[PDB]
Amino acid sequence: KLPNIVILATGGTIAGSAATGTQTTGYKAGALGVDTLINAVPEVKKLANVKGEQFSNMASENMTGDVVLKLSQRVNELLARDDVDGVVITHGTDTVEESAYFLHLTVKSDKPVVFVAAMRPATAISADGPMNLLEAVRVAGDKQSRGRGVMVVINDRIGSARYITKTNASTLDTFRANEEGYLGVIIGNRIYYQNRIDKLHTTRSVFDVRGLTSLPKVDILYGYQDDPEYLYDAAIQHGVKGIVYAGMGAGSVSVRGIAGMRKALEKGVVVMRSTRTGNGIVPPDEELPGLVSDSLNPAHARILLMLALTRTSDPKVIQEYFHTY
Amino acid sequence: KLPNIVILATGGTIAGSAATGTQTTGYKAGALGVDTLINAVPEVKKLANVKGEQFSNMASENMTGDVVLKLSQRVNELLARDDVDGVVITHGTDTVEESAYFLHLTVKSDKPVVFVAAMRPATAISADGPMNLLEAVRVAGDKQSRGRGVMVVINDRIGSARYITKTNASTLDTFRANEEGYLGVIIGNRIYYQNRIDKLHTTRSVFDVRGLTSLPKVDILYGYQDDPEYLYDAAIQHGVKGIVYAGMGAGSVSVRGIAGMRKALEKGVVVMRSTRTGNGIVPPDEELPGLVSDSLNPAHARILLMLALTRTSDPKVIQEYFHTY
Amino acid sequence: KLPNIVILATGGTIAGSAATGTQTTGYKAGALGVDTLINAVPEVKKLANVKGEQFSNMASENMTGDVVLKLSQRVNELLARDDVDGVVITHGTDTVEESAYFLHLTVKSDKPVVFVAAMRPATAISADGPMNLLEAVRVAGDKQSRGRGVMVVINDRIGSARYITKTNASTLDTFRANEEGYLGVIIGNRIYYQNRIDKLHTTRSVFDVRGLTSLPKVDILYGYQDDPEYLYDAAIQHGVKGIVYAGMGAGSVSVRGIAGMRKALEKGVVVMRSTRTGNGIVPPDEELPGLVSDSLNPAHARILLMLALTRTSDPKVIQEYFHTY
Amino acid sequence: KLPNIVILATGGTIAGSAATGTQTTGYKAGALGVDTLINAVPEVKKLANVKGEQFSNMASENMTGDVVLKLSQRVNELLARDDVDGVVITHGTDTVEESAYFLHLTVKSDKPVVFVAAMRPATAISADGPMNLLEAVRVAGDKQSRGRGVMVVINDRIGSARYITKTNASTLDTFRANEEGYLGVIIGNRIYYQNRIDKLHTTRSVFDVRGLTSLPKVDILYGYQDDPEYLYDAAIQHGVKGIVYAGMGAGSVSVRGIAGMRKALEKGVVVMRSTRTGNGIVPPDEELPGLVSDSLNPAHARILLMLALTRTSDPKVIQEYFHTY
Repeated sequence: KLPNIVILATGGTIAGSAATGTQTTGYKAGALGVDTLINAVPEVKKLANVKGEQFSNMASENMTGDVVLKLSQRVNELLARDDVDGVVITHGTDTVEESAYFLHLTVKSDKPVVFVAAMRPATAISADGPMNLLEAVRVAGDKQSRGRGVMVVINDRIGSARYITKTNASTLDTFRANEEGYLGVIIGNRIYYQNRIDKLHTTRSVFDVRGLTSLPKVDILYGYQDDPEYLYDAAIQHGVKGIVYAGMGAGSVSVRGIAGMRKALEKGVVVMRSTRTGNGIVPPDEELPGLVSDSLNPAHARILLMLALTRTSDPKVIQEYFHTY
Repeated sequence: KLPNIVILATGGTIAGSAATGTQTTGYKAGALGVDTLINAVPEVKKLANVKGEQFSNMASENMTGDVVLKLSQRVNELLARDDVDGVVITHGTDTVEESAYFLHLTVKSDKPVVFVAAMRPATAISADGPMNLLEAVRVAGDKQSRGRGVMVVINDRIGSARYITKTNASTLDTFRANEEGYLGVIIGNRIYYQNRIDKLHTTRSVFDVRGLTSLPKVDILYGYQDDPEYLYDAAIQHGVKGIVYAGMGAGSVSVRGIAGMRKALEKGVVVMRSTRTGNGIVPPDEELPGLVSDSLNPAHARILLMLALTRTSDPKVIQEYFHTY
Repeated sequence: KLPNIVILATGGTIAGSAATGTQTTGYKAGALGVDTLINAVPEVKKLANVKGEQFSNMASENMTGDVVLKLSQRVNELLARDDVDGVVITHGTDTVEESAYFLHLTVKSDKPVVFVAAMRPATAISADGPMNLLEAVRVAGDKQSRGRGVMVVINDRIGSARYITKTNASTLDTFRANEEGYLGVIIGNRIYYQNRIDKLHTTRSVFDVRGLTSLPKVDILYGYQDDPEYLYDAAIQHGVKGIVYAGMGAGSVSVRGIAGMRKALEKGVVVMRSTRTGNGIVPPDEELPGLVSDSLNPAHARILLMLALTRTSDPKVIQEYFHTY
Repeated sequence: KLPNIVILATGGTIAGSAATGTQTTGYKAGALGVDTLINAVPEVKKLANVKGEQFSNMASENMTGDVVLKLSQRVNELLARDDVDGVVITHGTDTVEESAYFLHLTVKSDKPVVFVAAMRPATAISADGPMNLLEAVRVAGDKQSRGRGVMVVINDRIGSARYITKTNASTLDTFRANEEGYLGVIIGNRIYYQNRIDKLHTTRSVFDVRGLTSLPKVDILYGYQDDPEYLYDAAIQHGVKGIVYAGMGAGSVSVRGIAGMRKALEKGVVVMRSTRTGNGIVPPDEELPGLVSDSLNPAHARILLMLALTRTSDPKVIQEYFHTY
């Protein structure tokens, strides 16, 4: 009795095409339909009773929070059904970490939710998408995969949505969680589970988004030498509810950034200090403005802050979410 | 006879002094004088005849291009002297990669220039700065260190300014070049040189800023889901000469970012597409606006773009610099 | 109020003294007593009521299974007391992964057991041992630390005994688990727990060795081009019960190694195929002789095989241990 | 007008075949002929005028020094011809680091020598070998690739034979040089050169192995708790000329290992202390027996020690080879 798996397609390079097999840059993402992906790796049909559903077909640099919200709602609907055992979501690599972390916080099920992506288009020589998709279906259909939070499967690895990130612009092995590792790996058609994330997610999460149609506006500002105050002013003037700061080092702030953050706080904007570095802990520091992002990178911090702002604007409550989610 | 090494101090956590040995976060960077750093490691007198000079005493999140330019000019003056064999620059960790890469491009000497920094303040239990400084003096004084480009020495490693970056907010081992490795290591009081960088630098660089007192203004804008067009408008309106884009994946651009970039281009602003990921190549793509950053991360790309704009506004010339520096 | 923590000292570089602060590669491991370690970082007394006990004082390349057996027995006796909340074990770095994984399998308590070590001797400039010890006491005394399996704390990281390994001969940051990450990190005097290991250990382990005064003999043989049959013959002749093979790639075997493994199997030895590579899965392959090590590296595989052989010689039972511990 | 490249085939998983696309473990390495590999990627004919030559067809765990000698001799012959611009050598992954380093030391040419391999067989879903082979031909035919030492090309990366190693049993991204990085990368059909290795190789090497048909015998012994003296005795009795020790930590030796090494030294065996850890420097230590391996891992140390012994048994000369090659 095969597991029943929905393959929910959103686009991405995994569905991308170019004229020739040697073109691995500058191709069209989000060009092929979900059934074409399935039928390119028909071994998936040995692992599961699969059903393709075309949710969207875009390059992931164009994925937007209002669309991710709809995606989360659709996945929750699917997983409430007795005839669905898990869902695989085909997505672009550029922003999978954002979409996956959003669903990690908002899907109220222990059934597997497995994002899958590809760094080479479907037409490329040695395209990675076929094996990635096979692995993702294997993970989604395995009873041992339940209760693990949302996963991102690619290049034989299983990453937690909370930790995994695209670390390299262009390589197949780009998805890594340097300090936290992988939840598991898939080698020789077998899953090896290594870790369970020690954070709240899915069925233990407070972030209910049923019925919503919009999310709080959050922008991300970079930290660097000579960083300007005017970008703070511009964000404030355009109505942001939060600013995530991709800070120098451990969320450190220049005199110009401090002035911009104090203006934001005066206007009721929540300021969250993360890091541009790529990894590690931004620790509390009562001498600096704003909250701190724990080990969340800027992209992830923005997603959690948007969701936090659906429930509260209390900085103490938001800070505790950042230490527990 | 021993080498003659100038220790040119700019501040940083290496010169920071907290109230207790356990405080490693929330201390004051840039408090101790250069001679106090030297006198904490009097072993240095066995490696070199050292002289301290106090250039500045600031936390590196406050280092600015106008000041970095002065630092480069002062180092050029020092290295023009026959009685100086190399220079060690004590600096904060947060923006050492920016200052070091600027000097890498503008120092007109083959004599060693070694930036050194610390992740723990000088007061801390197991502070790293004492050993880092001893290692940096050993590197700067070794004849085999000549002609290597500017170096960053910390935690037993020798990094090229072009590749090294602070990858972790808070750990001792934060400086890494994941794809390019270290130029060398220092183990057991001995230097092991591994690589020479295959890029132009120092005495083979066209960038000369000895007749300047400031650099062209360049800002950095992040890429993420829902990234706003208005931050492009704000940069344009505040007189930027260049914009570096810390892009999704391989410099990929949303419909909003493309509209922003096209406005910038129409105003004569140079747009340079880098990556937020942390590593790897942004490849050319004629269907997208702007130039591409090769393997330069956003912080490094901004430094090179500022220097490029002192010489040309021809995008073909600038693009070639980004492939060769 | 404060937790009661026993510091059980075995030796190591953390207890080493050299003649100068620059000696980092020629000093003596296992020279200072436990109260000298404690009184050198007296800040531990603010985290715990600490009591030092001198178990041994040796360099860890000389640690032996018979002594590890006694260490495990003593830790079990300490943790059986109601007045002991946790134990920190000071140990050498070279074989901490072996001792720690043994206790991970044999300690019948959920109270924390934290191994700590140092890469520089106690006399070194920027010695790492003081901070590592302070961190280890913090981890051992935190209620959140219970039930995590045995831990190795060093360089601000908390590694599981099952995954952590010494990856570099000589650096402070040598302990890593590349594919599995860290259980947690210690930054700014705060613990950040990231993962729980998804394997059996401690109170859920079958490997009780209380009462033993000896262990099964298990040797490790390397795989390489031209590897010889005669080392298998020698091991058999000297009474091994098991051989761990540090194999080429995924436990792959030359014609000579296969001949040696077949002789061992003929002579009643259990053969376990691991990998020399450093990481990853050795998958089943029924066209090759012997068992497979899953993601256990050679040093860890030897420990598990030795303990397995106190309970069984059944290959199916042993193979399932390797997939679950 | 195109470069002339010989594809010299030796076997490996790149030439492997299985009965289904999902079998990625347990397959037959060295099953397919070189022209089958070429014909799978006729795109190569746009990069180069290629000619296949079948040297051998074996799994690389079975590659032996006598055969590597013949490989080096053949490559030297090919590169002496005006009508050969470079050579691509198809090889198994398990021991490519050994064969490649041997040729790095013995091929007296600046023309590119590029080893290529695959982690999945040619029949696998998302097999890596087609793109790896195209990339290797691109590298071998580019003028910019001359004088770089022997290279290993796989997974978009260009590794030096002296630094690259198989770090994972089973993943596509297994070849890494953690401390030294890659010489270059291949992205979007373009080569990005990053580093030149700062070591002696190829045209500057003293290791002349013309007329030789065999090499001095060198075995590798592991270091671990309870390591036995009798394996040294066995190696001595079997006539080894060298022993490479894959030591605990920084080549550290137990009381038993010391006794074994002193027996070996008394019989005129050269003892070379490397590390089992995976990375880094084994520093000199006059209180321990034998020589030290610098940053060479055990597999590379054995290759260099064998070749060293074709010139001398003087331990000070051999030590200097280990610091310079």
